[PDB]
Amino acid sequence: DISIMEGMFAVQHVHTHLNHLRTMLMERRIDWTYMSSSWLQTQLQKSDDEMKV
Amino acid sequence: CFGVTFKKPLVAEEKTSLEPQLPHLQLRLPHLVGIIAKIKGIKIEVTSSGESI
Ligand SMILES: *[C@@H]1O[C@H](CO)[C@@H](O[C@@H]2O[C@H](CO)[C@@H](O)[C@H](O)[C@H]2NC(C)=O)[C@H](O)[C@H]1NC(C)=O
Repeated sequence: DISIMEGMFAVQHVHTHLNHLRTMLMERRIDWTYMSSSWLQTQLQKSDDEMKV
Repeated sequence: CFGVTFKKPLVAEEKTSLEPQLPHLQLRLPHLVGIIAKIKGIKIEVTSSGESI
């Protein structure tokens, strides 16, 4: 039982983030936790503060 | 060209893969089956007293 309940926590943790991603997608926004966004900072040279905008 | 500056188009990564980080509980009761197996084989030996005499 403890072996099962230890793995259940990871399922809950994934569920929370997946629900947040679904909300963001239904909201016509971008969830940057699921996307890298580090490759396009080098292709177009911008400051750290300009990338936040 | 003229006053306006032209910049190259940016290439885009086709796919991304999501591998979220998970907390590590580090429970110790699991993977302790060997102790239970040792408990199974106690093997107490009792010799009848009076059969020999
Ligand atoms: C799943 O089990 C593996 C193997 O026991 C765990 O990986 C270990 O994690 C600890 C803590 O970071 C490291 O010190 C070990 O070197 C890792 N071992 C191996 C073989 O990778 C992993 O943490 C477990 N997953 C969870 C979510 O607990």
